[PDB]
Amino acid sequence: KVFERCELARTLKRLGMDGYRGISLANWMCLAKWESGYNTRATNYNAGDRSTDYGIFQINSRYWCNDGKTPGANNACHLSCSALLQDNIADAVACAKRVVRDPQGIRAWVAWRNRCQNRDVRQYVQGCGV
Repeated sequence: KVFERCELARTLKRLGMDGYRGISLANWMCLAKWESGYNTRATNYNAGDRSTDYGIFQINSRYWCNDGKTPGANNACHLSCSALLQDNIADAVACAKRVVRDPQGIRAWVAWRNRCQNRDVRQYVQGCGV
C-alpha cells in the first residue's frame, strides 16, 4: 500500500508514534517519505552484504527481522521480514519503535540523517490534523 501523506500521519499518531522516545511525528513522516515514498511493499536488496530492506521504513534484515537468507543475521524485532510488507503497519511500527530504543535512536537510519536531521520537517504534517 502506498499511503497518502496525511493518511499516514494520522495512522502513525494512532499507533503511538508522536513523540515516541522524543521523536516527533514529523520526523517519522520524513523518514517514511525518504525511505520508501510511504510504500509498505518497498524492498531493497543490498548485494554487498546480502541483506534486504523491508517496508515503509526500510528495516534491514541483518539485525531486525528474519528472512532466512541473511548470513549471521539477527531478528531483534522477532518478526518475519514478511510482517514488514503488510498494508497494516502495526508490526512495522512496533519494529520501528524497537530500533529507536537502541542508543542511536532515529539516527539508525542514514536517510534520516541525510534528509531530515537539522531540517524543517514541519511540512510533513501540515494540514493533517495531528
